[PDB]
Amino acid sequence: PNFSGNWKIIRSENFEELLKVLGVNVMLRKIAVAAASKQAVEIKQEGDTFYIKVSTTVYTTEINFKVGEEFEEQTVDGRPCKSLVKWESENKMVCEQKLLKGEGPKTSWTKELTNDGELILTMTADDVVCTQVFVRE
Ligand SMILES: *C/C=C(C)/C=C/C=C(C)/C=C/C1=C(C)CCCC1(C)C
Repeated sequence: PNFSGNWKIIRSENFEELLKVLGVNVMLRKIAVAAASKQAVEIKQEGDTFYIKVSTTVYTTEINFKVGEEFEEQTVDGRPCKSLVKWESENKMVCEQKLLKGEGPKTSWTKELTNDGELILTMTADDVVCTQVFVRE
């Protein structure tokens, strides 16, 4: 359905704990938590092809993928990874990531459109799950 839209964050939970698992030191975690509270997500969806632009005050990144086809992006802490997205249901998809180089926590993400019109993003590193909730602009 309708992932397409301009989304603004209303809630961000456990993001600091996620970055801590990923090795980010305390001062940068605090500043990253602050940046995340200004997160905006623009999505264009055509069938199972997605164009996604995630931005904060000073940074913007574009994620392009097709469900079921491997692509390359970065982990939350900025390491290059190979990613693969699959549907889990009508309006939820799940992305598994694999580091291109080296070792690290096992990371993934999910994107879900709820019946109440919220977009829920989850980001995971090992046992720690960050949940972010967005509404349409
Ligand atoms: C479908 C939506 C997706 C896959 C959103 C991904 C979002 C990110 C990779 C956000 C990353 C951020 C940081 C790594 C620190 C700066 C603040 C964020 C939350 C924009």
